[PDB]
Amino acid sequence: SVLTQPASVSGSPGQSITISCTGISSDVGGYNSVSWYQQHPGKAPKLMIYDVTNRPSGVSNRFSGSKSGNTASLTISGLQAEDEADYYCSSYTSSSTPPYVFGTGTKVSVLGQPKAAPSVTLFPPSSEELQANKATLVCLISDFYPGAVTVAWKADSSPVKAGVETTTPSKQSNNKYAASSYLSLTPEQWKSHRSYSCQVTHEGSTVEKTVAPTE
Amino acid sequence: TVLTQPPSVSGAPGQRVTISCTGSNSNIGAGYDVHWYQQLPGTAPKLLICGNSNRPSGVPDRFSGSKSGTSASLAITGLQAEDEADYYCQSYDSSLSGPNWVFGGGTKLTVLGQPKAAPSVTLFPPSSEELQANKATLVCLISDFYPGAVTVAWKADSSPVKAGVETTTPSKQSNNKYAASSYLSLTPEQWKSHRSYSCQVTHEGSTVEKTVAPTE
Amino acid sequence: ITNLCPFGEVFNATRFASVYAWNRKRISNCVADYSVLYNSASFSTFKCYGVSPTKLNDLCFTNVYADSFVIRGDEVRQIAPGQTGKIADYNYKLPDDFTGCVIAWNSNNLDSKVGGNYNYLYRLFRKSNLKPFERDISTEIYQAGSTPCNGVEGFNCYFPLQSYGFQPTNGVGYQPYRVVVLSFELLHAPATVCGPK
Amino acid sequence: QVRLVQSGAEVKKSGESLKISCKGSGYSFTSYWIGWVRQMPGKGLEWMGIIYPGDSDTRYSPSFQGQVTISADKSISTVYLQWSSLKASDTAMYYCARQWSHYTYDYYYWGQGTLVTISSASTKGPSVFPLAPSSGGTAALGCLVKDYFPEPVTVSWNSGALTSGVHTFPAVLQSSGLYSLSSVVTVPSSSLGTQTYICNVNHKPSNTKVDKKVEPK
Amino acid sequence: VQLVQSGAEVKKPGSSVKVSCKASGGIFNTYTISWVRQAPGQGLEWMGRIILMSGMANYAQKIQGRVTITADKSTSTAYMELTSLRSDDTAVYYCARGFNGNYYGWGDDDAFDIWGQGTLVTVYSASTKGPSVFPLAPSGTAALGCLVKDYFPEPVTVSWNSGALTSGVHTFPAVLQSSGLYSLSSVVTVPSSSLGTQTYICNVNHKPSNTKVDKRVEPKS
Ligand SMILES: *[C@@H]1O[C@H](CO)[C@@H](O)[C@H](O)[C@H]1NC(C)=O
Repeated sequence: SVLTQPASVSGSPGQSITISCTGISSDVGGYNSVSWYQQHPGKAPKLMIYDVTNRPSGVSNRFSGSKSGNTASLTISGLQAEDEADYYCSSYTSSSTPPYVFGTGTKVSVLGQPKAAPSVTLFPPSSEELQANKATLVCLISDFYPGAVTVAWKADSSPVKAGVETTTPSKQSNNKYAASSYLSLTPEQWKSHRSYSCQVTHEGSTVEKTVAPTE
Repeated sequence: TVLTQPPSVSGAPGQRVTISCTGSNSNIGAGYDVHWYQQLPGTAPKLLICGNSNRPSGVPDRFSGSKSGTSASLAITGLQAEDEADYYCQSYDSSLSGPNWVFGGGTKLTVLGQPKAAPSVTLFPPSSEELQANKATLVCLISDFYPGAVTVAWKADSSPVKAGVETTTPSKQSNNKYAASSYLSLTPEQWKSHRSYSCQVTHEGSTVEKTVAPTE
Repeated sequence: ITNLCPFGEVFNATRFASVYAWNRKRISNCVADYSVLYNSASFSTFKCYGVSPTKLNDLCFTNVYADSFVIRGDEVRQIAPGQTGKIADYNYKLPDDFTGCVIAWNSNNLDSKVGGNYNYLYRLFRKSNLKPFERDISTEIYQAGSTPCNGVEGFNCYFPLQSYGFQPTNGVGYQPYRVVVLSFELLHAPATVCGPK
Repeated sequence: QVRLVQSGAEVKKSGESLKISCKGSGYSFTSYWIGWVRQMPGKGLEWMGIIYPGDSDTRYSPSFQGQVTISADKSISTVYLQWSSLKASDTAMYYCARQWSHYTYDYYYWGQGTLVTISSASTKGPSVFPLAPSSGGTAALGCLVKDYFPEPVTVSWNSGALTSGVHTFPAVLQSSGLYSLSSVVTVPSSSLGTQTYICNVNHKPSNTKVDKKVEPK
Repeated sequence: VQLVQSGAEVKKPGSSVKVSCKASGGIFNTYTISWVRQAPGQGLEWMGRIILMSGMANYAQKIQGRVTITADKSTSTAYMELTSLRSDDTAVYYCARGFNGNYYGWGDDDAFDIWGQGTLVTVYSASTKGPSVFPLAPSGTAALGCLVKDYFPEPVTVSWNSGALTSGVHTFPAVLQSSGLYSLSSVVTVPSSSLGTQTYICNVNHKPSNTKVDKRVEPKS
């Protein structure tokens, strides 16, 4: 129906990581298959695991597949630099609509340097902007390694979805990563709520900055 | 079981002839491949056409086969001396309780080396002497024809008779035309119980029928 | 691998499927003795494509797929690439690039009974031809006419399946044949099914 | 050997027609389903739908059903992807792909991909807004460079006298098709009421220059 | 790829003959052997097929119980044993292998691509039978003749009036009846005015049976 993977995983050269994959249905009445794909930037996905466990020729060992009920799992053993890519879960069911589904995707980072936690700066809309009948909350994120973050916004306490523009991480000169996330609101929305919140997730660690309309 | 070919086909050098192969819904009609074979005088058969229309290597371009419904057909364009032979069609048959591979009767193909000559037919009824010996033969004598391929059909009144018929393969006379003969065996009691008997001779699409009667 | 391929399970099944609902048996991680097949005096038909019966025991494959069913004798020719007919169109279609062997044997003494055996079915009507290895088991009333059927049998509204009615006195083309299609798969991956090394 | 070759990269505008192609060699083109996959920038893979080119039979994903057309041409071994009116949200990389075998259903064969970039907006100069600092120690102030097209912008501070502590973030490409960008500078807190901080935004394509002073709250 | 058959056979009726056929090249494309027979001046008749790998044999309805076909997978040789021989078993016996350019193996659509040279089998009875001779009476010129009926073996010689009559004599080549016996006709064209004034005798000699007939052919009344 929909296959869920973790947004990102990471390890250093030599370590073993495991990407999970959840929400796989099946039909014994027709054919089925669970596959894993690996995609390097700007390139077509390469099949890494077919038929749940089976591995093509030319695809290294180290990679192995498995399944538990509704959860598939990929394990890259003895991580190498060339392993840094996006990995996709995939299911086929001949009698499903759709037949083919790709998973949500996982970025694998192979740490070339020590892990570095992000610094988050949150800016409210300027009163100068509120005069122009617009409002933008600016959330700037810098000095993180490796370059993988999720940014979720919160109004009062419950999440916002619409009016959220977020950049993809980009390497700084120091080799850590920078990203930004903008939340658009009406000055009406801004002034009415108690506070808005920018929440950054990096390496299973969460940083939450909050700004309030009344100052 | 048999496939139905014409017994004889003729053509002049350079012409195009066809040979038809007729079957039923147990063979061609079922969709079974038809194969064609070429047998020169004193030699073994040669695969000429396999699978309806496909040619083996070393078979001239001018041979071609086609299949349609319950019928197959072989076509020879610009025929020459080398083409004078017997041609057999062949397929599979699934009528009986076991596998069955089935040939046509064969078609004699004459390359015309000489102008056509129509046959002379003489029909003799049974003699009294033979009737007294409690037998009866009708004698049909066919001569001076070319090409050397003829077919003979006997009739009792209107009705065809296929039983008790013996016919020769034609053979060259000294004059280069051909002679053949056909005999119909009857009981004296069969002879007596029809108004007449006919020998009907077919040669290159033309027919001579001579008739004899007991009561004359 | 000492594992011997379970051909017995397929060829000697006792129960065989109707053509429309043809069975598939995956064959992996064993050594295949194709000798057991081609030596048997049962098989009136053994057509191999892109491969040779002699060559079989000296060949390696990723997987093998055994599809089995029952048909009329006259229909054995249709279990082949690039064919047409009620079976190749509506029941069981091989692809143009098929790699494998089609093996058939007469099963009159098993699948026929006096009065006719009406168990084995085939699809007589379909809106369109099957794609290769497609398997249609639905029994939607077929609209032959201009009137919608609404799942009711009647005039121009036919049940899509027909019985063979195999009786033992029929000619061979109307006698039952058991058919096993062996598909030989060859992926850029290690082979799991090989002949005796 | 099986190969899928796709047409070159396309750069279009909202409202235009587009037909991208995928030509297959090395196998019986009419005997196998072909699939289209969409990848929007920085996002995941989506299965669009399949066509059987020997027949032109199609199955669409419910998501793409009625928003794209998949078509075939037996004779030239080509399979197409067709739009009537491109949205900006159609910006993506598109892949044609094929099963491994008649028996292995996993997409082992892939095209190289065709990049489709739909530009929506015309040349517009940005608005610039001050990001005021709060309150020994440092304070962060900056400039919001909002809604411009196309790239790039030039941000400097105090006409370029200030460079250390400066961080101009790469620009977000918004759904409206317009670009936004931020520039922060980190300064001592003992400066806020002394040193004026002005950011100099320059948009060469538009030919717009904005100087925005950033004052303590 | 050669098919080499064993030499010609001369057998007596009710006997047995085992003809041979060896392949030369390989089994790499030779899976079935079929036997096809041809009686002199006749068509071809499929007799049986053997599947070389399995030794399963299938026979024509006509010869069921009189034929067995065996094969020797080691020598690539197939055999055809025909028991309880008859006169009409006289024929050329051809072996041939099944072929089809669509698949490797065997099927119903197999054409015979390679043929043996052939084995002629002659079922010879050293018997004799003398002809019965009957007058073919006439109704310008008139045709009259002799019917020479049911003799064996060849030949008979015919003359008219001890050889005094040569002009317009046609002795037709004999017919081989399915009974194995021969029948022959000799006709002569003579003047109508000479009938009932010229006696017409035809002289049939059949040396094999030590029979001579001088047959008087008179106009019917
Ligand atoms: C089926 O049984 C027969 C006889 O018992 C045997 O020869 C054959 O090997 C069996 N089938 C297979 C292919 O195992």
